[PDB]
Amino acid sequence: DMILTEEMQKIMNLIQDDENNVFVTGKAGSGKTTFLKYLIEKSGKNCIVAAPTGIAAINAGGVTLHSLFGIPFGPITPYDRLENKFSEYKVELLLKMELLIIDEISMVRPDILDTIDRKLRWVYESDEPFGGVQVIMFGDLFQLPPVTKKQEREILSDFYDGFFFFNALVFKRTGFHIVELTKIFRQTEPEFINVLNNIRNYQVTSDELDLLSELKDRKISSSYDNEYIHICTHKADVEKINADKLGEQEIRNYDIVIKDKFPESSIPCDLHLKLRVGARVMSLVNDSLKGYYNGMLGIVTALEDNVITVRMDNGRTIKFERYTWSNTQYTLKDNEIVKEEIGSCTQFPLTLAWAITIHKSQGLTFDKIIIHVSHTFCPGQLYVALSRCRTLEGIVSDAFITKQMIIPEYALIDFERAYKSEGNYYGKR
Repeated sequence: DMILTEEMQKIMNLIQDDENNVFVTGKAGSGKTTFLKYLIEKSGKNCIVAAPTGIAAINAGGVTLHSLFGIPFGPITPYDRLENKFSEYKVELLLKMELLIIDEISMVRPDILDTIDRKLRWVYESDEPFGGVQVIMFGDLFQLPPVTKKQEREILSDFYDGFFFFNALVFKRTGFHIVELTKIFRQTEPEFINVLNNIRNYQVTSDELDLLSELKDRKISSSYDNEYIHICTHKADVEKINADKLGEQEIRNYDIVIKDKFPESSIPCDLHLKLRVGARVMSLVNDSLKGYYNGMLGIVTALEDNVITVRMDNGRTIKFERYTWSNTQYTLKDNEIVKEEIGSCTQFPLTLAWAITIHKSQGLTFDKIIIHVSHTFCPGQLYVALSRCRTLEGIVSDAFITKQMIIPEYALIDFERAYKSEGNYYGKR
């Protein structure tokens, strides 16, 4: 499958030198997911992939940071006492890890990175950052920030100049290169790219504000029988829409199947998938052979015990069977890091898709979207919502988009401009 770009090769060139840490970033559709898999195989190193959330871990074929390093969920200051209780086997593992890959890095709080630094220095009995382990970080820099609890904000604000990963104190003692994957190759047409970038950076023109007001359409935005997906801020709103459209007649239910050990928060699919013929659905996974991708939309045309038949918007009928997600953990075999499965969950990789939250839609793109506007958007939120459509022409809004909704996240903007202006590098050296 995978197209190797000059940017990807630049990352692989950088990684040759054990002393180079790297941040791999880029928008949805720029090949981060596939390139992550590639990088692991071609690294020639004992690699562990970790992520801040269970779903991200599952999908990257790795483990949560919390599981791996025994880190609690809540905020830890650099001087707080650390539970340094690793099993013997965990110590052996971490001492063989040459390369740590952290996926979804923008969802990693800076204290977490500092706790990882501290624990690895403890394990390696070393003063070098991260115990001398090479670190690669992956993620869309402009993925929507995790919601900060006011107590977290209280705790961490004393030490950190911001609530992003790059604010970690360890970056006073080490640093990293940045390479942005900028291909995507089909998100492409000039007016739209410029609009999105200007929204991201809070420099929209009057003409662009006019462009945005033209997205309002009461008729389309109030219909649930077009091929438009409704993009909402809140989970409850989405649940109400999907439930109302589903109805209560001729509903089939399919329960998730759990085998052995599976964390609650790693479950990436519906627990109880309720469907009817005619239901609007989205694929949750990529399958080359059957020909569907994550985010692909369609209509349920049959419901059987072991097969759900769907007519995709591209007109093709696909037989969906249950998919198995494996919960793996890393171990050692003959001096190498390998994975072993310790549990799994099995479910049809489909979910109702009349509506989707802005959060669950991250990393996806659609042909036709309805943005449900809010007067309480967060920084970056409008940007992320609009970037869920492949074209400007495919977007409608339920109310007029105004400059009030165009809220920049300057911490992120300024970070990008910082590393770009300093040789695509951030931190010490």
